[PDB]
Amino acid sequence: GGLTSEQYHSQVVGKIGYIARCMQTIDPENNLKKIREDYQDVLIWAEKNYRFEEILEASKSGKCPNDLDALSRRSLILQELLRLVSSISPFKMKLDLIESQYEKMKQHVNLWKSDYHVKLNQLNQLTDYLKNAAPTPKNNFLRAMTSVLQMQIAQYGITEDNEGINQLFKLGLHLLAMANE
Amino acid sequence: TFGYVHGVSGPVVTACDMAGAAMYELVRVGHSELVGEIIRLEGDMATIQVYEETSGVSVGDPVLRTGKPLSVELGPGIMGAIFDGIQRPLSDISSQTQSIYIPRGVNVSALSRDIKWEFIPSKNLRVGSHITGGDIYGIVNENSLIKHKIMLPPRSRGSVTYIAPPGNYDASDVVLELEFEGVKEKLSMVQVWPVRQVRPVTEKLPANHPLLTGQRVLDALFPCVQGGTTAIPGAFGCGKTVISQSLSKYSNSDVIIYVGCGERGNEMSEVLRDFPELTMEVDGKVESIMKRTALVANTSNMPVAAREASIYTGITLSEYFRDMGYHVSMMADSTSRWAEALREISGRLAEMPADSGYPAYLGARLASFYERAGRVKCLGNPEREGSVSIVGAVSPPGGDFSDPVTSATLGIVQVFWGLDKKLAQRKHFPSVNWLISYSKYMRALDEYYDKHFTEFVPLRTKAKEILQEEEDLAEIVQLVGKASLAETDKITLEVAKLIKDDFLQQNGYTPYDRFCPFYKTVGMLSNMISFYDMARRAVETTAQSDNKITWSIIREHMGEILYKLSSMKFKDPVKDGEAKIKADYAQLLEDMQNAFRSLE
Amino acid sequence: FYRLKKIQEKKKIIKEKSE
Amino acid sequence: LVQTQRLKIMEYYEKKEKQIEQQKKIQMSNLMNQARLKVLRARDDLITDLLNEAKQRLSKVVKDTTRYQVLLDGLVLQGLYQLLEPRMIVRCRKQDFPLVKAAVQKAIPMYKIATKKDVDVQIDLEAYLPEDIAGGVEIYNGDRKIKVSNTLESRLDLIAQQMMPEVRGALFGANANRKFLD
Amino acid sequence: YLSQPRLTYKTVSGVNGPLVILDHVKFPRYAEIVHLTLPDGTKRSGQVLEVSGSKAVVQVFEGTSGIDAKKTSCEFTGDILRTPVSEDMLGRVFNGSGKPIDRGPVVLAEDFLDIMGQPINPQCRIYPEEMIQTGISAIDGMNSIARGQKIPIFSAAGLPHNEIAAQICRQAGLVKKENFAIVFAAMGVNMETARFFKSDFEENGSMDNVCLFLNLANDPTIERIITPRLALTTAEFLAYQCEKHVLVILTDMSSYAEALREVSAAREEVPGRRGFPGYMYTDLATIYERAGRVEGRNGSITQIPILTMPNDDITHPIPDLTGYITEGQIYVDRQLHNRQIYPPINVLPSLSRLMKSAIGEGMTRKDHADVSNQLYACYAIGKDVQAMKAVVGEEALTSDDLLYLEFLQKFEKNFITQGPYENRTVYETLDIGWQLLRIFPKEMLKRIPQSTLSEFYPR
Amino acid sequence: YLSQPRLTYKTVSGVNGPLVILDHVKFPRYAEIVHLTLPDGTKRSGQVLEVSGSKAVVQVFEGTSGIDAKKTSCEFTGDILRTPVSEDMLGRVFNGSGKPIDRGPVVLAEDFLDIMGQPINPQCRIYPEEMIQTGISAIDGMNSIARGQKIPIFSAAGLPHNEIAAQICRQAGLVKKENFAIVFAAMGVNMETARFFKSDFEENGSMDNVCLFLNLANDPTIERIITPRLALTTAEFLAYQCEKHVLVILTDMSSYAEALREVSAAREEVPGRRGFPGYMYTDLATIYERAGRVEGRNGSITQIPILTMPNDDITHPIPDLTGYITEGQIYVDRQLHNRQIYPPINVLPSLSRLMKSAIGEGMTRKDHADVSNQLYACYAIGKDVQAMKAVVGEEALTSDDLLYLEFLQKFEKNFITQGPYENRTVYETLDIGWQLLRIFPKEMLKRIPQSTLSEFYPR
Amino acid sequence: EQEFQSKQQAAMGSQGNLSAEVEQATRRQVQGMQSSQQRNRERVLTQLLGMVCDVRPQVHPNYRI
Ligand SMILES: Nc1ncnc2c1ncn2[C@@H]1O[C@H](COP(=O)(O)OP(=O)(O)O)[C@@H](O)[C@H]1O
Repeated sequence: GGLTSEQYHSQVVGKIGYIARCMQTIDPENNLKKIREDYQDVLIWAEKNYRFEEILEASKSGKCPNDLDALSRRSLILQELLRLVSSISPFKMKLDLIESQYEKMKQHVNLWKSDYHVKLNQLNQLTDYLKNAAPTPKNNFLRAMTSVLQMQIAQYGITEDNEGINQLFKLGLHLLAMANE
Repeated sequence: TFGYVHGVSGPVVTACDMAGAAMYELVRVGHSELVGEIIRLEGDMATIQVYEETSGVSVGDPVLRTGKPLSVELGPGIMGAIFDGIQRPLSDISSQTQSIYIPRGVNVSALSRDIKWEFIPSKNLRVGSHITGGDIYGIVNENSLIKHKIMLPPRSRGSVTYIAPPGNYDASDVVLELEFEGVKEKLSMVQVWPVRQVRPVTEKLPANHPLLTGQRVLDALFPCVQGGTTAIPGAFGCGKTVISQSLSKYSNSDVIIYVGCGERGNEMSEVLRDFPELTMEVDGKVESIMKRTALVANTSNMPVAAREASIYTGITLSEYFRDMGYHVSMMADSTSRWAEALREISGRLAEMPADSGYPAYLGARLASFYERAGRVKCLGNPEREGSVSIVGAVSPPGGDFSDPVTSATLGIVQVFWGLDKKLAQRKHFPSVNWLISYSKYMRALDEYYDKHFTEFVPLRTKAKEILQEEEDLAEIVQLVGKASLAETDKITLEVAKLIKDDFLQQNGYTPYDRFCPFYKTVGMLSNMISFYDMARRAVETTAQSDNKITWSIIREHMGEILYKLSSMKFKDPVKDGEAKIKADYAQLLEDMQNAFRSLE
Repeated sequence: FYRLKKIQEKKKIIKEKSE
Repeated sequence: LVQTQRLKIMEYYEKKEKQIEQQKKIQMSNLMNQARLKVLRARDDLITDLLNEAKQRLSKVVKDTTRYQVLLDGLVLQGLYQLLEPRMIVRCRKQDFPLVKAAVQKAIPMYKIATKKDVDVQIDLEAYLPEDIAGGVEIYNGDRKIKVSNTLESRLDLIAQQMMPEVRGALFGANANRKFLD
Repeated sequence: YLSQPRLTYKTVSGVNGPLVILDHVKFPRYAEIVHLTLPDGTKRSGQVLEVSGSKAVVQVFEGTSGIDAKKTSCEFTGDILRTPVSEDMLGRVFNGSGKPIDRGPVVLAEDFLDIMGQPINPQCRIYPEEMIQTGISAIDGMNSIARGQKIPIFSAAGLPHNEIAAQICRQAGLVKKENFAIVFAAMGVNMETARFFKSDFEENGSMDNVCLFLNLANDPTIERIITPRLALTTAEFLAYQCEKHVLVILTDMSSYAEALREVSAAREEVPGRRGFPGYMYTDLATIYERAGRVEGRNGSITQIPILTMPNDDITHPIPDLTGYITEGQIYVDRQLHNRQIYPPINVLPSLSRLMKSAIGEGMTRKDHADVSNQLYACYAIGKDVQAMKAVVGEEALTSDDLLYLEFLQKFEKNFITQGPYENRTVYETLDIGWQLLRIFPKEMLKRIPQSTLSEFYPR
Repeated sequence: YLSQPRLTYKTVSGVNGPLVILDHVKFPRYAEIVHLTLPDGTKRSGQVLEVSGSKAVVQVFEGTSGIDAKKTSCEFTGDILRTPVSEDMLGRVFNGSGKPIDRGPVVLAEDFLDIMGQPINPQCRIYPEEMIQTGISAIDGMNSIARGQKIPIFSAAGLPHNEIAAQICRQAGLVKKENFAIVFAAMGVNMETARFFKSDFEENGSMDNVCLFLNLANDPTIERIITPRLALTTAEFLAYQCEKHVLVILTDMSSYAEALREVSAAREEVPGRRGFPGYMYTDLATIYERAGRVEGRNGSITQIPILTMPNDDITHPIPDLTGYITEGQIYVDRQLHNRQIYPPINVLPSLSRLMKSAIGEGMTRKDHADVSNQLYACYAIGKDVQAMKAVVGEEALTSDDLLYLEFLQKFEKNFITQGPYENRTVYETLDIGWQLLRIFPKEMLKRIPQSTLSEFYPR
Repeated sequence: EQEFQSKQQAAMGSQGNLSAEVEQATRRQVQGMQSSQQRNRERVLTQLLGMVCDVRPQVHPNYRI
């Protein structure tokens, strides 16, 4: 992190705000108590309304968490969790399984190297294609398969090596890559 | 406000009355307002490297002082466009002027303000939400290939006071207003960035993924990585421009910036002619590769002082698309031309030269330009990962790699695809010299090879061993002849000839060898190395016996199999599927095994 | 030779400046 | 079959164990680095608190007009001696203008006597210094291209950065490992 | 138009080499043209190479000899150098400075065009794809030219580069199975070369469509710096305004490069390799890059600079930078010439960068690329076999080496060797290539895919 | 201490590359430190390169981009560059200018030491006779390093000189018949190299004893002029005052020499060879000669510069003038690297001038000197035999020549070759040397006295 | 697998214990530093302010009339 002090602390403030926004989006109901307590030291600056300048001063003074490496790791964990939830949006996941997925993500050494990240990337390929895809036979088939996959992932979660989920991933991705003609 | 031209010695102007003009500030010299940049500042006079031809400029001509550095407009509308050295859209110039030339001092906008872009804001963002530099606050549907992420300018931050609703917005309409310390900043989709300042990133992660070119010798023997720095020294006609264009066409980079810094203009025209026809499949739909390619053209006869700007503009554009999470690849068509432009401007400044006339700061400039390449953890709140793979061709004068530009480049670039003039004359393209070339990313890529192409690393090692042994045996044979060669030495020589003529060299202008997927690059090598292993096993294990198998016996018995190995290259990745190619290579391996068994 | 010629020219210019 | 499968499994397990040991070593190094830097930052914060206390003490001292007049005379004369110009300007705080006027009145004759050089010193009644500044003056030459900043904000910094070795030795004790001071 | 009277200065501060220096110049204009009336009435011309305050460094084209300090009068034209161009320039002979030397009148200008021209907007530049049938087998077969290509003739002193260029002129035509206006600039060519080219263009009925710019060996050295540009400017007018197809031939670019070196040495500009200026690449590019087709205009400019490699060194700065700039090169070889092989074109160091797109199916024939690549490979291997035979002798060559040597002999005797007036079609060249390739068995032709071999080899 | 207020000048008179020439300066002090506040508030620092009356040619470390006359405020500190030094500088990362880049606080000075250093009286400089067991048999065996020596690593682009330096850093230790504190000065090292070294130090647990000075490629190029001196100053403080056995690594003296050349060319000084300043020898000596031990002290400063030889040319001015100063050189070969040997140390051109007094009985062993001499002799003869074989062929080689070739092969396979994480004690290195010498008969080991051959050969 | 899990549990427990230990050591060092600074705050501040207030105006030694 060879950022200038001003840029570094602005980035710290941004990371705190992004963690707050991710927490609000994933669990607007505050049901994910465990995760919110885990992120109390960063969510306090958003639950209690502070101006950008106040949080920046706190970060410079050391009161705020001002370690971009740790903040980036935590923000990535929460970002991947929110990505999983959103890509599963219609089929809401159970709170216990959400906590299990969060714990597994926290344990993982490097999430961008995690198989969880790759699985989420595949699911996002499918969902992003389906967002705009017109109702052609390929698009209807992909929509059905993606709905079934989303339900299965909501039931189980992407941390496991579920063979059903893996095979559905393979077939859906192959159909997506296959030509429209 | 206004300086006055004082003298003109070529690309270098002098200007009086510029007391407070900053170094590397951008000024407009002359009545036509030719763009220029201050490079030295003595007394109250400045000296300006003018990015346009200064012919006709008279002493006393106004020199407007724009209190800004040479900067690029970054925003939707870059992809598919061809700009000049100072980012003027050449297509827009042609449409506006209806002339086949580039008028001197034309001041057309870098990004069109008339197009209505489809802008969708980030869903989470709201009024009163803390946002900072590099944060993606919207996505613009630029085209089918590129979702142009709209990001806060670096060095910008504050609380959001207005985020535009989704809809059609032009590059001039305000899209995001925020406030910091009370001062309010309004932001459209376009951000202006100085080209000479590195765009910040949270971290520069190690390079760990190959930049799969279409060439076998580059993919296998001398891999490059996404985020690495490469050089392609070679005399004229060796094929470094063709390597750059083949990497531009067939590679795993989400964006490609071609910089044409000081090379032919017919090459840029050829790029524009070919790329729109070329296509890649995204989600089963064919989409042109020009939808992700951006050209920054400054041909050899265009103003010399612009070449430097070209390079910088290029890299800045790359950095912009690196910060979105795209794996950009910047092809510096010839950094030797940039070095020559620096040498000319230095000569006009009467500076003391370094080796062979180049300025004393050439190495520093090249190092600072190449240092902008690494894979990065992009700035901003959404965690991303971009890259800028700089592939910079070098043009050593006289084909001598002792050239100061080449020597300075090899001390920076981690991959060295040195091209040989002799191999080019034999039409052994790509002309890469497998002996001197090297890639310092092989140890960083074995982690990926062992899990995706587990069988490839030993094949690469054995192929390099074969080539080195053949080099030694050729040094011996040139003076002594093949009469005294050991039989295993003959097999080494012949399999090395097979590898050279039928694996390394790859005709890039054919339907089958334009792109060589890595499954092909590894299958062909596997078959040739297997043939080497079997021939060596037979010869070594029958040396003691009376039925001495030699190279001649193998060649007579295995003429058909040798021709099949030679023609392995002709397999068509598209006309013949991957499964068909793999099955045919397996069948050739079976034929080799059966023929060797029937021989022994 | 080029470096020495350049140095000689600069020395001449400096001498003129002092005069 | 047992031999090869076992060999592969031991390879996998041992490689993972080496990775775990490397991760433990890296985590240890990062932890110790963070601890060291945290202690150093605490020390720097304590020294900055000392400097802020010194700033507050100077801001108190300036209010004592009898002391501040002598200090201001010293500062103005010091700036004049540093400049040695024929025509100088003095920027001062608006409320400190009478004191700076008296200081310049005292300094001009002493300046002439000490430097044998006639001088014209004018107090800048147009562009005063910011009123938040603790005190002191700023002496510019005739054309204002050369300035000497004899503000307390500047003098404290100048002396403190030079004194830092002594402050470190006093506040946080001396170093035992430093055998030779030469 | 410029109506204000032009100022005449007798204030010549100093003279040094080819650089007059004028003082008290009122608002000097860089690159402005100046007319010097010497003391004896001799009218020379110069170009302002630099301006500084009231000083203007004027580069005299005819040389500074005889220039006086108090009596020379320099009138400033008020404008940069501009050539008067008209379509009547076709069929005329001018000296290196554009003044007629055929006893005709001056050019009644259709336009006044900047001598330096302008770089063509790369977005509007069209990529050459129309193959020219030069009739030379070594060019059509393996270095095919495209209409709108910069393809210089690399040669040496005494080699038949003039003959080859004249042949290309007299038998250059599209492979459509219309005339090529010719613009011929010559820099420092002996009288014999100029007479040869003029008499060759006159012998053929082409002199109507030929415009000559001649700067012989005894003519001013600095003027050679403008002889190409004039010519190219004319070509541009004939191509991008009159829609002609203009073949531009710049003879002895070595002389132009040496004149440029002389001027740079006079200016003490930063030298490159072997004393040439550090910007010789940029200047040679300004010359060469004035070629190719253009969008929306049915004209073209085909450049064939003829340059003498000093000491037959293809790495010399002139040929090296020319190869870096141009789109190929035709390498005239001394070894072939001494053997009396005409044209002595060594295809191995030759190259044509637009051949890849000017050949194939449609244009010419569909085996063109494969035949050319295989001929290159077999020729290179034959040369390698010759090199090895020089050491190991005849008896140590295998049967394949004998095949390659036979191919090399019959290739240099039947493909390269050609009559000075023999116009082989591209199909005849390809048939000769195939008859040579049939020396080897199919398996030894590893460049040609089996699909092409099965169809073309048997016949 | 300096109590007088500093003088701030808005009188910048010129900017030229890295130089900022000021005028009207009151009594300029040569080598004085200046603080340039740019118009936009950016604060840079520079050093007065020369003074002439009221002028002062400042040299800005961060570069002159953005500086303008009439608005840049240069405040003259009134003193030479005195860097702060403290024992807690170990385990810290600073940029080329000494400022923290590890997110720690600024150095709380234990003292302020001139970066130029205080010259040490030669009468009281101890001769280093303690061997450093780097664990690399190519260095320990034949080019041994003595604690307090200056011995660079000559290499080129693409060779593993960084890996060798890291191996020496993590394996350096005294011979067993006090752990090293590493001071690192990176000049022009790309991000990959700096990250490699930092990760190597963290992984090996030595970071608590490592002080890094990083001046990456993107960083200013005039800053690396002070980066080594800073490092060495800290080393001196740790070595001659804190009594620590320091090991100073200077990554690229080639980049430092390029910075020197940049400043020299900006100053328009009379150049040396290849444009480098005529005083490069003295500037390099002021850096190298800061190693060694002193009387009364217990610490030392082992110095291991690293050079990237341009074009692999050991006669280039940088490696040439580094050989003239430093006591030996470790030479990384491109041929050995191409042949996949590691470390690619070519023991023929490399030497250690303090090896003779560091090896022998009591220090390492009786046979060390003789074994090294005989290994070098056999290696040289084997290289000559290889050169002869390449011309005349192996069938003309005698039995002894085949023995020499076998020794060369097994020497590059067993002695030079070595795992990156394998540290061979000096005794293991000597045992390998003897196993290789046993290839020859005792009658061919001419450089080993019989008293040692009878004791070590027969085993 | 079970041996690997036991090793991981031991590593995690040791890491937690030692992180707590180093946090306590850092706190102890900071408290000791605070206690050591509180004793010499007044003396150093008095010396520093006395040095600041003692101006002693002076001319550059090189100045010559
Ligand atoms: N991969 C390739 N396949 C076929 N031909 C090639 C290849 N690479 C280069 N060439 C040939 O080399 C010639 C020179 O190409 P180019 O790279 O444009 O020259 P330069 O070396 O000056 O950049 C071209 O005419 C082309 O035919």
